[PDB]
Amino acid sequence: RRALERAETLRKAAYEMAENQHERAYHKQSQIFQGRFLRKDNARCLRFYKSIGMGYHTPITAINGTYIDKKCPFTGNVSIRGRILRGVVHSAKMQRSIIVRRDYLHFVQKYKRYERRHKHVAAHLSPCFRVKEGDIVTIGECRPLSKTIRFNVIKVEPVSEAAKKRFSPF
Amino acid sequence: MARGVRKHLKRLNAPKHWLLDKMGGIWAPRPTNGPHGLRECIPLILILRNRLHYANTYAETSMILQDKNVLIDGKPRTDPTFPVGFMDVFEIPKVHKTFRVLYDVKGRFTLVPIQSNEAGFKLCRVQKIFLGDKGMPYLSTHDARTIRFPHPDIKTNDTIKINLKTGKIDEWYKFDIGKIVMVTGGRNCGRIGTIQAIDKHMGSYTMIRMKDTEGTEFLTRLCNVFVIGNDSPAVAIPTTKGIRPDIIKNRELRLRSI
Amino acid sequence: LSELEKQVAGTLLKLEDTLYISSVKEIAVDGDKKAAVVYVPYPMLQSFQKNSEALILKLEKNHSGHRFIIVANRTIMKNAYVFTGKKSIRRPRSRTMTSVYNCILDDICYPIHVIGKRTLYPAGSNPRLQVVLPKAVYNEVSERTKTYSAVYKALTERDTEFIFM
Amino acid sequence: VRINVLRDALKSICNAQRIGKKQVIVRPSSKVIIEFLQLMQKNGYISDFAVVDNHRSNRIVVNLIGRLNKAGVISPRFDIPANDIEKWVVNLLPSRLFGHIILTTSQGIMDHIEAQHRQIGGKVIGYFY
Amino acid sequence: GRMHSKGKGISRSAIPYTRAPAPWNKYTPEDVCEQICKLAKKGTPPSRIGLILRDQFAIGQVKNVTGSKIVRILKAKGLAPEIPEDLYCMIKKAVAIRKHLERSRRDKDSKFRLILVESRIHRLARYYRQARRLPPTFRYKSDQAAALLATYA
RNA sequence: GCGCUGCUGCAGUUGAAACGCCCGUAGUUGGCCCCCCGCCGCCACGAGGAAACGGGAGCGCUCCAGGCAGGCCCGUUGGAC
Ligand SMILES: [Mg+2]
Ligand SMILES: [Mg+2]
Ligand SMILES: [Mg+2]
Repeated sequence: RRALERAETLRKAAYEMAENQHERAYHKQSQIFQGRFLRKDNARCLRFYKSIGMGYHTPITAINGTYIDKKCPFTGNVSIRGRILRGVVHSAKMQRSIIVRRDYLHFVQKYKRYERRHKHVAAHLSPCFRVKEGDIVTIGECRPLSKTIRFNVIKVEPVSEAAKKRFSPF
Repeated sequence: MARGVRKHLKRLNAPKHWLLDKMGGIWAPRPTNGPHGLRECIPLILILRNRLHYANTYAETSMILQDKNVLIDGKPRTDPTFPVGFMDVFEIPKVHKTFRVLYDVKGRFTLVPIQSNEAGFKLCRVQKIFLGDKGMPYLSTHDARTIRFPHPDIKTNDTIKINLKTGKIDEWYKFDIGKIVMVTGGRNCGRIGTIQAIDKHMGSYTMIRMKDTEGTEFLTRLCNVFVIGNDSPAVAIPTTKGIRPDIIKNRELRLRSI
Repeated sequence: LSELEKQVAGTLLKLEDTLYISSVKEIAVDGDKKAAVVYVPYPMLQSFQKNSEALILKLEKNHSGHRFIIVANRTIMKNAYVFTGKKSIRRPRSRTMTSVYNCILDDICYPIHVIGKRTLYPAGSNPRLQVVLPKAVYNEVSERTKTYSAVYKALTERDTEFIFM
Repeated sequence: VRINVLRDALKSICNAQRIGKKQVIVRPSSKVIIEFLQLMQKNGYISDFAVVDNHRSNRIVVNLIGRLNKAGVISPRFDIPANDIEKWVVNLLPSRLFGHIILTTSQGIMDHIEAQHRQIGGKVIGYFY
Repeated sequence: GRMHSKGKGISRSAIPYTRAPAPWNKYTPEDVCEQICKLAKKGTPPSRIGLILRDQFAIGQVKNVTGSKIVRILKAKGLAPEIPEDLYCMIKKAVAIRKHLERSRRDKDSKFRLILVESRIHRLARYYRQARRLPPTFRYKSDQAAALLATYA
């Protein structure tokens, strides 16, 4: 029965999503062929998803979701390749994007001491994640998505609002 | 930025292992594209002039080659800059000299004289399996050779035996623990040993752990590990069994030789 | 399942005119006299401790040949945190090595309170600890300091010696 | 506020020795102090000491026998390469024959001679002679 | 008197080495446990509760008997106040200074003291906001301090 | 030279130099304790990646500045690291 319930939520979404006349164009997932939604039986899968790998797991939200995002790594058409890093959220005012702060250390030989530095890194945040400031995120490298963006979020641990900011290299 | 490819090569910028004199001149031979790459090959002229000494200058090498006095993998070559690589076949019937090009312990090219029983085949490393036109499977080797319709049992990184006259696979040695290998890249070029362990890191290189015949252990990445048989080399190898001595022993040997 | 538990339990039933013990361990001393420890379950320690002195004396008189000591059994965990990969589990502080040993020391001789501990570091001799006890009591516990030291060494590899102040 | 307990302990010890006393008290009872004192005792500078418990930063008592001339700490723990020790030795100690430099390593607290033998390095705690 | 002054005395209390109860103790933790409730039901701060227990009932330390502190007991019984007592008393002193100042506005020592008290309040409130002992939304403001005092008291 | 730019390693009562005093954010610095789990730094080893220069093994350009030669019965002569 579980499959039948899922299709109705998926099938229903594509309707009022069409009645959302404000949108210039009908947003759709490329892989699927529009027309399956007319099949009364659950003879075809209505949604597409993949496995990122590297030991990561596809969130249930993407599988049971109803959104469209070409740049999402699970439901879109982009791949994760290269370096995987960790950081904290600095800003989240953008539509589907954030700014990640990274902490490291620099060594000065003359004084035999260190300095604390920081950098700002922009990432694309899929609708499958809920993130606020100070959370810890894992980002994976991808192809250029914009002028300053080459990373996409794949994981995020939660944090509490009250927590004295602490220099956190990762 | 140069508007095109590079056709020269300064002597001071040449690879170290070619052993070219600093005062020889400003220029050095530039190998041409072929079976092997620039940093994994050596030109013919260097072998034929700076080692065997059968020639004293560029011109003599030109005449010798254009007269068709050298065979490479059963095929005469007339380019002085033709690249010679690893596990190749060198034949000069005029003086009945047959050599297979291998690596010494110190990390330089050498000529191993051989017999007529085993000069009809060469060993090659397979590192790419792909679908070509019409979907027909293919494979490639370290010497830029393609074979159509291989056996499904053959996988990547394996080693292949092929006749010189005909590029038809005879036997293939698998890549597995407990097999003799020859290192062909980096700090450990020329060392012979047997595999002990294999550790893989996702998305990056794969490291191989081997033990020499005398118990020495060393490591390297999978991109420069070559299989040469099952527990025993299939081919004849230099006098020493792939043992890299320490500095003390080399100094002692030099003193003895002096 | 040992012979000693049977007769000590018989004595137990002969005292009142409910409470049971987990196990028993006996250890010898330099003299032929041994000492027997009773591994009481942790929750019932206090109930056994209301008048433990009377019970130990009556047990000593009933069955001679070795001294009877009563102590609880505490567990020791060897990792502050646990990394299951999902959530990290904190070990409670009561299950550390140091707390258990100190509690054992206090329990070995509860009726007489310890007024101080000191560890000495000789030049070469293995470092050792000496405790401090009231002068109000001495001959009561003077004859049984060797057994206390022996049992402390047996349970805890650490050694000790006793003094009075 | 109090920060480096070891520095205060060493300064008190040196001041007491200067007027030739025999027994001293040191409020902190840290493990690092204990290992420092153990090394001093084994090398033969301070003989015996005891730790006095109180549930509130135990106190420690030590005995003196002369011999010791100086002892200090290095406030920011540098990193000492296994092969870069002769420079510090020459800069800090009076002679290469005697003296002990304390380094904390992954193998525990030891002296510069021991680490030189094992060809490993670490961080520096202090010195005495 | 160090954080916002120059003096440095050392008047403190030194609790005993031994954690055991007195040999004349005749109370099981229950008797003390309900006594706390009765005093709590009368709007008594924990410190006064401890003084009352020590004086009338001759109990030097509660932890030695019940194995727990007073505020932990109150919280387990769901009677602990929402604002910790020290911050509340700080706010009381601030309010009293503010009222005395509104009465007359030529005294400057009072303004100096008020500045110090507000600084201390802000520091402590930040610390309590961390550790999740107070809501993040909690904020101390000069103009509506008395309301938060009375409503939460 | 210069410990007259002072990380190692300057001076600050009187020679030049402690803000008139308090609060206070960024910043820097933070007592003691858990015997083994994860993470950061840290130390050691290793891979990988240009030579020349520099260090350095051997060779009597008549020595040397240099060069990688050279002898006969040469480690596969050597040019290691
Ligand atoms: Mg201050
Ligand atoms: Mg003070
Ligand atoms: Mg002046």
